[PDB]
Amino acid sequence: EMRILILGLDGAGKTTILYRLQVGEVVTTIPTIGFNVETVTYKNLKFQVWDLGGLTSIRPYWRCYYSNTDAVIYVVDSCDRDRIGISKSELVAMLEEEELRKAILVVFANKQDMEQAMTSSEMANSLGLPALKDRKWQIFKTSATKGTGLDEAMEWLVETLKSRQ
Amino acid sequence: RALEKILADKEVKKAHHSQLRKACEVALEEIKAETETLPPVKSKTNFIEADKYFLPFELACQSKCPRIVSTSLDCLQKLIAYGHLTGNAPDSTTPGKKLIDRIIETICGCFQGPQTDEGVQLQIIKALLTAVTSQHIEIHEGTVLQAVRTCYNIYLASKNLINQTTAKATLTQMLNVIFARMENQALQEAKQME
Ligand SMILES: Nc1nc2c(ncn2[C@@H]2O[C@H](COP(=O)(O)OP(=O)(O)OP(=O)(O)O)[C@@H](O)[C@H]2O)c(=O)[nH]1
Ligand SMILES: [Mg+2]
Repeated sequence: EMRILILGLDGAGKTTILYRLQVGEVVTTIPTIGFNVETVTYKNLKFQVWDLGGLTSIRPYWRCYYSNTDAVIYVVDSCDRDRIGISKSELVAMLEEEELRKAILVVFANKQDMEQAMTSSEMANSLGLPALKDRKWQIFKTSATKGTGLDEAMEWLVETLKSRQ
Repeated sequence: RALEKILADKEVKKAHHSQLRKACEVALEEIKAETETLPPVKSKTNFIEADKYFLPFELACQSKCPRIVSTSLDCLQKLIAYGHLTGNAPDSTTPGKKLIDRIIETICGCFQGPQTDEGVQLQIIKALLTAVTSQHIEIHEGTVLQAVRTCYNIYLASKNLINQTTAKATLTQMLNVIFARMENQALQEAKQME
């Protein structure tokens, strides 16, 4: 059983993803204050996946949960052109935490289905992903609503975790 | 919508405790009479707000099969965070404490020492969290303390590092939430006088 944090700004689609992953469907959500924790099985691997709220005021607490984290699913709204700089700077901050030194990063460029979506390449550049030191990471175009791209991202994460010292 | 599914699932695990089985059936029936995605529905009044429908859960928490305690703590956490369990006047107990303070006391009462199932332990920590911090419901400050206590208890006496660092986390969050609420209550007091 492996530990995953689903992180990202409020409204990104984190919760939608969690339950899309667990029960294979889209459900109606509220802003997660506190946290949701559910156990997800994919391609026969067991994950304890934790969804935490992204609200401005509840972001400082993310770090309290970084302990023994195997992977971060970092969900970014591809249509939110306004706060992608915040997504960048908050991602920069979290990857500096010693707890996460060993952690695998997967970026969900979410809401890809939408007309106003930034390109996968544009987002990667925006987040300074190529500027990442010692990170095994990949970016994925996704739609939690439509089910687009999730299995592709999960296949990547699963194979990547199957890489042991 | 969640209610129905979860209650039927409640019937499945064991009937060796017949009283629990019967209470689940009666609550399910009242739901059918009031009616006349498997995770819980939205706040609105059209959905018949489940308040005293509660009682088969008090059973579920005090049941012994820890997988069904864990189940109970979960769905409680869910619907209370959705704003579906607002609470009311004191029921089957002395006043000076609302029904909300009762459910919280029954979730605090699932943890008794390091022996208790860890799935339950976490579920508690989680329910306790979205309870204290629900935009939707105020708490008697003594019930707050009991919440805090049960959490700190799980933190100190756990032997599951996950639950330790998450109880430490929700501990911080809870204290900071309730403190801020006390702060602006006092500042509204310092300004309404003016
Ligand atoms: N078009 C489109 N909409 C989406 C997609 N994913 C999520 N949404 C919608 O955007 C909203 C995102 O909300 P959540 O899934 O709660 O996002 P969150 O990051 O968990 O929110 P917090 O927990 O408050 O931080 C949902 O109500 C979805 O309806 C997507 O891939 N495409
Ligand atoms: Mg959410």
